[PDB]
Amino acid sequence: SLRYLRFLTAGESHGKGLTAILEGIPANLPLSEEEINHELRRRQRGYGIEKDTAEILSGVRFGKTLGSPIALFIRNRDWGGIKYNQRDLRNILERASARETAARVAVGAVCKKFLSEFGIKIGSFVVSIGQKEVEELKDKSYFANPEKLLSYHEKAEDSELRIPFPEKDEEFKTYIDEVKEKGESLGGVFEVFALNVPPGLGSHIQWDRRIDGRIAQAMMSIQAIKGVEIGLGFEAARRFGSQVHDEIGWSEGKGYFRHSNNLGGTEGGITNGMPIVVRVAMKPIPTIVAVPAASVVGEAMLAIVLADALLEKLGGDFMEEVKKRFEDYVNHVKSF
Amino acid sequence: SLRYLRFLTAGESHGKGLTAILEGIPANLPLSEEEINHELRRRQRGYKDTAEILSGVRFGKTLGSPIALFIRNRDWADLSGGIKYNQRDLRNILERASARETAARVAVGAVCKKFLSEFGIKIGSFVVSIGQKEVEELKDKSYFANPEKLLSYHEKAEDSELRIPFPEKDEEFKTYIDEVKEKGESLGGVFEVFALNVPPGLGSHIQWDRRIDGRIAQAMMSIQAIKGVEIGLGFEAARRFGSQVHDEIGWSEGKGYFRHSNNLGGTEGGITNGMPIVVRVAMKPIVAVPAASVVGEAMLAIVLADALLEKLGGDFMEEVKKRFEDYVNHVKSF
Amino acid sequence: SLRYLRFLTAGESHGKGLTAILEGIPANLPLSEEEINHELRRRQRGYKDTAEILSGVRFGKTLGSPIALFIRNRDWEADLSGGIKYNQRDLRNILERASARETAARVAVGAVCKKFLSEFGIKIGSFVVSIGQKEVEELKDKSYFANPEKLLSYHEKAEDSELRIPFPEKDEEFKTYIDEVKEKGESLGGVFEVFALNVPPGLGSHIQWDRRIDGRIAQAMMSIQAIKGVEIGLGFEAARRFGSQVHDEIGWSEGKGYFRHSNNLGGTEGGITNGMPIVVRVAMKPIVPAASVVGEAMLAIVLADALLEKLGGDFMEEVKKRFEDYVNHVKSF
Amino acid sequence: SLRYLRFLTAGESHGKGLTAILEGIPANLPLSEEEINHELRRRQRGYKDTAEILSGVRFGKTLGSPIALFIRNRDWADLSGGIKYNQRDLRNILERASARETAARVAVGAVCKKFLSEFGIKIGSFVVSIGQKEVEELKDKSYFANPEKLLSYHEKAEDSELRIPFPEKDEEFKTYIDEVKEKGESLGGVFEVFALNVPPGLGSHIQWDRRIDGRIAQAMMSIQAIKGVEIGLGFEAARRFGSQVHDEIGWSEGKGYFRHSNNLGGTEGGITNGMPIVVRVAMKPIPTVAVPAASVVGEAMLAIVLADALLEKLGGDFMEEVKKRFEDYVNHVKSF
Repeated sequence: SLRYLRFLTAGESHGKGLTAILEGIPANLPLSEEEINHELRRRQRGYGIEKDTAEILSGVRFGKTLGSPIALFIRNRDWGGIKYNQRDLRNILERASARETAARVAVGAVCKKFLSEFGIKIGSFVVSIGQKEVEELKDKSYFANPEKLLSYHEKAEDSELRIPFPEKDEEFKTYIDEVKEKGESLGGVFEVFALNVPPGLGSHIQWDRRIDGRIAQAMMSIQAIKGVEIGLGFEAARRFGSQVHDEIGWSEGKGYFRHSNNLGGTEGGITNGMPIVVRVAMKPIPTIVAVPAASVVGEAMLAIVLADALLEKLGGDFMEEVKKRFEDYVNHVKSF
Repeated sequence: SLRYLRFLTAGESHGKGLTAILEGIPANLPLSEEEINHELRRRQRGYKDTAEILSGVRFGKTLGSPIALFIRNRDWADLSGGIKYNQRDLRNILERASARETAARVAVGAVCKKFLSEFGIKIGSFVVSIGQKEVEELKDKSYFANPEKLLSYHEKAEDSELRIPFPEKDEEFKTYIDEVKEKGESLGGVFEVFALNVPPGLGSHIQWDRRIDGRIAQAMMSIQAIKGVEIGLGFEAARRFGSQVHDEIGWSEGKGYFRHSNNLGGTEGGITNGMPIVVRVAMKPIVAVPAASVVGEAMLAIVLADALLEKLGGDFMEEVKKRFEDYVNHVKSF
Repeated sequence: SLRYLRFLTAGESHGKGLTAILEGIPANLPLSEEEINHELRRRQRGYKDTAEILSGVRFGKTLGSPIALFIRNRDWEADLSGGIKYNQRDLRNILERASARETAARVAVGAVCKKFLSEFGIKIGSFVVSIGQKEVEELKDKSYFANPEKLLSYHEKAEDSELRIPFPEKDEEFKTYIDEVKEKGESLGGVFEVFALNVPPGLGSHIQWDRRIDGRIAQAMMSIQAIKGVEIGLGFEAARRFGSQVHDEIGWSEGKGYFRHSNNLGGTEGGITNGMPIVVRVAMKPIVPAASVVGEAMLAIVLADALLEKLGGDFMEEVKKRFEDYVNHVKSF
Repeated sequence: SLRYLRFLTAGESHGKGLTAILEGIPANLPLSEEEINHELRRRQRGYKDTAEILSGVRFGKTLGSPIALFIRNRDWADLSGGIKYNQRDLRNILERASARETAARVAVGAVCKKFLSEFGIKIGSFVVSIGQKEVEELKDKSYFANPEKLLSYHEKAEDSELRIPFPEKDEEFKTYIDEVKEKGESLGGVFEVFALNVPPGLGSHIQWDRRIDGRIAQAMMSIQAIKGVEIGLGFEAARRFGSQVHDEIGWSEGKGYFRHSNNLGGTEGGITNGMPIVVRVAMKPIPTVAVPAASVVGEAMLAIVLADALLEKLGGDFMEEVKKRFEDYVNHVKSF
């Protein structure tokens, strides 16, 4: 459950389409269908007219948000059972199917646009598919390196499997087919990150306000996701406090920061100022690798949580107002 | 957050005490302070604490009104929180962020456990690793589908000083801990929490925030020092073939639907499937993992009590239990 | 807000159309676009509108998933406070969403809740009680608040009235008066009453301020554009009379259980419904028949929410069975 | 209900006492038990209650954490509730339903009032009628647009044993009441609660549940015995012509944009307009004169709603932060 933003999605996999209504994004935010469609396209190319497109039904005029609810519709074009008493599990799968994640990505696309206005960037990349892992990423020191993270995301965009090293593509494509010929499905793991998130988002005062918990629900709620780690995660539970602890640093023109990021950008339920890093595990599908698409949905979920948490801290009804409060707050952080 | 129950905790680590208010538990539920104190003691034992019921209970039974609890303090997030709340006197945040707050959580959880027991639902847990030392016997997770095994591990854990399923290894672990403590070092750990006899159908796939897996993930990860959470096999499942993770569906007269394995941890597509709910939680170093496991039980009880009430609704046990029976028969007879 | 149901509406007055998403209605509830349009039309006559079901319904029945509706604004070919609030220099951006046109989406959502409610024998209706200084005299005495037959009858006649007044015969007196005031540079507001029949006792709760059914109905009604006043039962009049005068004496009978001899309380006691007709009086300031139709929708939403809150359930059969078990429990208490 | 603040109250009429937890009040707000007790006393005189702060306050200031309050119970409807919760002993319902619960609401309301005072927002009320007897001088509601008059009526009311704006009429009302008492009768009443210096922009028109009027209506109508609520003129406005109801808009250099009258009650289109917020509340006869006490609870409820709406608009975790945003916003208002 979000604290500031509100949204609902609807639609069955084989129905007229998917509908979503997002409320809470401030007024005067430049927003276009192309920005939304771009994200929908990344998710589509993650499974391996046909292109998903969203039509804005309200909330936007002359390229800017009005401040009113934003409604989107995604045509399908190709146009549980016990709990709801549905003998035909089709009615259950229709709505359950990962088809619904497309609406999540559309809502997330709006949140990403909102976040970018504050210089906040979200990205991701696959680190393992089946038993084959991206060995270059076993050392997690890059969790504290914005340039590297961004670098890996950029390369993932040039990968048919969204892996940080496209050259490895052919190699991975081999292992995959080598497995799909044995009538076997594959799972995977990806990492999602957010850069330039100021310290102070989320809160330690109540269990449900902790940023980590919120991130956890958003990620684990994605279909097929069975595991989630913030930063080092389970590996951190096997190490010594000293080999996990992120050393605190400070500078005159920068304020406080950390020398490493094993915590994944959060400390005691609140963001660190360091990159937010989340590791997500997707179990093998059914029985067309889906981990790449999953990672794109992961970015959408993280953008929703962060946009929500940022608005919770800043408040505001129009961009000029929110941006001013962000600037004052960041100034307060730097000089603390 | 929750979908049916509502609660809030308050109090600083070194203040007068911890306060908690829980709303939504049906009326006529036998409840006593000992049942609460029992859980509070298990928490401290994992590293004197009692709770006084201030309202919501009369003649040993809930009135259906809000239940207020107070845990008197006998001895009467840092930095980021300091920046966040403009608190120069850092102790102002550390005070509320302290794991002492988890005591109020366990207090609330205790009431939820009692509620759940009325339906035969049992919650338990045990530590599987501390630092680099793991309980090798528990390496194979086949026991995720075995209610008897899970329960026995919990029971034995209650006799372990570190809540490990094999008390005879306490010295082997204690030596390791004392050893790491010899140096200037702290340790984290990993525990598994489970719920038995939970009916399929809890939670929902209709909306991302209603899926039971996300709700379990938030509750668990909201616990102090927790940095990782898995439902069932977890990250391990992500590395296997589809056929090695799949929990084949089985059915028999009377027993109804069930699964031959539980790599999924008791949930499928955002809803409980009838199998034991199993959650793996990773705690980073700050020893404290045993107390964390107890807190994990409380969080799981709260999420499940909430999910059960969301499905059944009702204002008094008699009413809620009748609905449970009809639903269960509906499940089997499906 | 709501305790079980969840919904959101969107759309600008002159945009492409109105959108709404409703979540929480049980599966297997018969639902058609015609049942929705029926209400949408009643709303317009209060001053075409057609709703397309985009999801949640298959083979005429609800799937249990979210129900999305779209009301296409076919001719697609206040202000200051919102302008300041949202930094909207062009106040049209505030007007487009604030417009009473938005109420159509609320009526569409309400229509679904009405159908859900009807599956339980619960009926929702309304009628106009006054417009300007002209009030319906025959209804001065509020004794009919405890008479389901009368309330239902007044609603029926209203359905034949151009201004939804409970006495079609008075249509001309009202229309004439309206034209007179309209002949001048003036506009009128009005009062209407909304009721719900066959609602069981126990809906809502007294344990927490935000769960009391009276506060929930009040927000729903007052949220309607131009509504400045709301009362449950006698309302402000009850505040003027003596205790013994407003008090609804409790009655009981073998084959009917507990009930009340009068309904000055409007079907609510201490935060809970008491079994009597739920009656709400609503005041709309100048610039009412259409508003009364919106009032029905809002009361349907709140009651459907309160019903599901008490019963739970994911499919009609399940809910209806818990209903019967609950009602029997009430009678034999 | 609320969108920013969160709180819960608990306790039975004759139990050990009343408990409450309020979350969301910013850090560094001066707060003492006497500020709370003062409000608790006003309530008692409306028919020594004292609250004990158990957390959320250190050195006279809020820490930013949840605020817990306990109100001792020294002495340490029913049917519908008895049926709903299957309680054969109707004393189990009366104990919680009892207007005794309002004491907890007033304690919560006190903290909110203090918060609101930091911004110059003032909340008050006064009784306008008891039984068939109403304060004639208040028949004309033109004083809704007069901050000074309203405040005056409230101060005068504080000198009345029936919180009526005209203390001289006390004996007059006392007798009338006494006469009604003789023939074994109970009386209801009508009071008006106002809020001064509230800026335009609180609440929203974008979604039904965000509109300020609706939020005020639930808060008020949720008070025991309340059967009616009006914002401004109310039902009387429904009986008037548009021109004799609408508040014409005026503009000036200072405090730009204002209204010439306040028939609307300080809200329009679901948003506060800067004018005084005025609510008229009707309380039925209890059971088969508590209207003065009811007015004090009405104040607490309006304060909670407004503090929540103000926080919703401003956001913020500490007072210095919230105050600058308020200043900036008001600056935006005056120059719009």
